[PDB]
Amino acid sequence: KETAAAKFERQHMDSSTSAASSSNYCNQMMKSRNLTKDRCKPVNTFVHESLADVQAVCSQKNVACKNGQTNCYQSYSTMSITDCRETGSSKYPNCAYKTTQANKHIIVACEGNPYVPVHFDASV
Ligand SMILES: [Cl-]
Ligand SMILES: [Cl-]
Ligand SMILES: [Ir+4]
Ligand SMILES: [Ir+4]
Ligand SMILES: [Ir+4]
Ligand SMILES: [Ir+4]
Ligand SMILES: [Ir+4]
Ligand SMILES: [O]
Repeated sequence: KETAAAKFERQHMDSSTSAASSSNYCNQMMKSRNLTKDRCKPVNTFVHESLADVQAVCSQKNVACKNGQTNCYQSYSTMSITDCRETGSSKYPNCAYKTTQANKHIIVACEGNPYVPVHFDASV
């Protein structure tokens, strides 16, 4: 089975490029990272920072997760990200996305030993 931590890297980590280079990006990346398999996943975010920078967030600002748990962490600095958001006309299996680059703080849920990101909660 895929670990939660590896799933986070697959769904949210793209260190290779520093900033989007779009409008292709979300369409190819959602596809290539297996996020258009079961459904068109409506929203997803990719983080354009080193794995180490993102992992470090687990020891930064402790905040409440959206689901009411306490194991979420907000990055002290903003990070280069890309929000992928399905279009109104997107129909499975041909999943269509709008690519939006931004620099924002990320919020991630962390667990396990080692204590690493396992879910992307939000950006702010
Ligand atoms: Cl496996
Ligand atoms: Cl800010
Ligand atoms: Ir396995
Ligand atoms: Ir890619
Ligand atoms: Ir800020
Ligand atoms: Ir996710
Ligand atoms: Ir979880
Ligand atoms: O910030």
